[PDB]
Amino acid sequence: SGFRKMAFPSGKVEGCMVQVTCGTTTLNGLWLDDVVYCPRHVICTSEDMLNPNYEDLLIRKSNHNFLVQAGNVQLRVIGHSMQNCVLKLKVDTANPKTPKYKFVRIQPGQTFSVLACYNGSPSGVYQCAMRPNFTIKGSFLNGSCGSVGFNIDYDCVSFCYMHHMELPTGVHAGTDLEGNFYGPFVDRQTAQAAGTDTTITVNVLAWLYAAVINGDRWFLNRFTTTLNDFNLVAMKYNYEPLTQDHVDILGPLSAQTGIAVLDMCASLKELLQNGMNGRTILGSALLEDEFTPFDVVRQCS
Amino acid sequence: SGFRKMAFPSGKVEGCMVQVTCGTTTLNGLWLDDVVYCPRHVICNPNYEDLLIRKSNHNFLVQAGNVQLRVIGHSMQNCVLKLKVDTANPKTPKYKFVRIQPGQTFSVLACYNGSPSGVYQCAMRPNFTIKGSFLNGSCGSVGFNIDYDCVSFCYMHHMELPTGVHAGTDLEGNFYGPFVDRQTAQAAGTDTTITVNVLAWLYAAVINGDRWFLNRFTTTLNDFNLVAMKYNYEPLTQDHVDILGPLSAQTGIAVLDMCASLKELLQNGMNGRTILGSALLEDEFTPFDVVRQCS
Ligand SMILES: COc1ccncc1C(=O)N1CCN(c2ccc(Cl)c(Cl)c2)[C@H](C(=O)NCc2cccs2)C1
Ligand SMILES: COc1ccncc1C(=O)N1CCN(c2ccc(Cl)c(Cl)c2)[C@H](C(=O)NCc2cccs2)C1
Repeated sequence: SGFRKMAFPSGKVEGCMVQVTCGTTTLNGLWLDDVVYCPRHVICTSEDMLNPNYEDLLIRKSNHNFLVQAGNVQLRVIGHSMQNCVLKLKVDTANPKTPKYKFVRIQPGQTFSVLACYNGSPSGVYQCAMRPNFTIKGSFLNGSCGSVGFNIDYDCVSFCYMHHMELPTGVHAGTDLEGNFYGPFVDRQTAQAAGTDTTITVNVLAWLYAAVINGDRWFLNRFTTTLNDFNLVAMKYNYEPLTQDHVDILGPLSAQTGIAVLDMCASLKELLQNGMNGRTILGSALLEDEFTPFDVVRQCS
Repeated sequence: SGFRKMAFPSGKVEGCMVQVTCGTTTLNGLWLDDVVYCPRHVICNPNYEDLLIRKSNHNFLVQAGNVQLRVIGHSMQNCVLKLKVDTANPKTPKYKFVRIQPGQTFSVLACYNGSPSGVYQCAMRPNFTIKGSFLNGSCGSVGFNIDYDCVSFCYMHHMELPTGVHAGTDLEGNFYGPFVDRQTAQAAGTDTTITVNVLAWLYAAVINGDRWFLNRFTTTLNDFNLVAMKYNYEPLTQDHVDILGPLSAQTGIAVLDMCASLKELLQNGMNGRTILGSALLEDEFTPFDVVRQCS
């Protein structure tokens, strides 16, 4: 029993975090093979934040403009390049702690564990989802950039996020490991801000099935719905439209509990219209949406 | 900005987890030096002295991944088993064996077949249980804290209670709470909410932009304690007030002034608004954890 926001063990990734300095700016890098990855806004300056021209900035730069330290061991840079908004630093030594890894680009709604570092040392790990508006509600302080979020299937780490910036609203944003931003965000000084978000519908359902497994049923009602009847209501409460692809994905929880997707959809519809009447679900007074169906099966039975 | 249920990096502890088989029972062990620690209910109206006397070193199969470890001795300390092995753990960190107090948090690395599954954050509830997440074969899983380089082990998972909360020992084998590793009626005793952690959580909201609950009122320490009991809260002491000072100085909100914000919420609710993405008060954040995670 029990249901927690659970993150993956961070050990595999701890051995990859190093300190990257360019001039007076420091942030974190990710040491994978003989290459170190970090956000390109490290090569910025005061004078340039408003519209930096990143090709020039890097052309005026030598491998010696980058100080990489892996713990106490200083690393020697032997090349420098930029892929979109990520910098690629070749070092003289490949990391023997390089785990089996992948570079995945996730979809809005998927989740990942985040190992936040400052000065290349880990502080902690926690669980996030990529919002529909491509932000994440993380916990980041000055100099956490280069920190990565990630997932693990057995022995293989799939990297899916790199921390780049904090917005006026206090949520965060970044790139995949190719340098492509999640969302309409750009590493320079503009007025960009977060656009109105929705609730991830399949995730609440994924969370509702988790509640049943753990004894939470007061919200179960005897009714069923159509997908459209359900979809009508969900829009009206700023929920994401639900698809048959989501329904198919939700099946395995359906078979285990014996509750039809649409039949559990009739309960979620009732909750949106009558509230929780004070009651909690899974120790929570809100409808959570940062759990994917996979995460529940992962944590549950 | 932002405030998350944040756990310690698990790497230092991942290097200590092994798979322990005793007859037909498997669970996790914690490999430290040439010694492995695990719950003694692995050897199962019992008699653990008798049972262990009837047990030989080969009755325990310890495997660190594929590296099987050879047991060369076995002893029992309270409710934890100590198996001396032929090999010390080279990934043995600088560590401690501590025992926490009700209210104190710790990170939980849940393991199955000696492999870690995930990491999350816990509080020791007043009734010495923990609201964790454990499935079959997670026993032996550990909780802990970390101060820079030293692992402070403070919990070992043993059992799950009828209510779906959990219970275990310190690393000396003493159970947290009135729980015992045998088939009895033990169950969770009425639980109370940890006020200083709620208050510490309120300072976190200000730091992170949630401020609507700040009011012009104040209370006495006693006045507040009176009301808090009436809502099944723990009494607050001057030590808790002292404990909260550094967050008070940081935010510029008096402890006793923040008690007036919390006093309002207990009797009037959040009237629907959220605090730190939560429609309830959160009491599993300590003053330290906030400082550790915040500016
Ligand atoms: C208190 O600092 C933080 C809090 C939470 N998460 C991260 C940080 C953090 O490390 N930060 C330091 C680097 N900086 C930066 C600088 C240049 C670029 Cl080009 C970019 Cl993209 C990011 C973060 C930023 O957004 N700065 C303001 C912006 C600049 C450009 C777009 S917005 C702030
Ligand atoms: C689904 O299984 C779990 C779910 C969540 N957390 C843990 C487990 C888990 O691994 N479990 C397997 C071992 N077992 C056990 C057996 C003997 C002893 Cl003597 C003790 Cl102490 C514990 C756990 C138990 O409580 N079993 C019932 C009890 C026996 C004695 C007191 S209560 C259940």
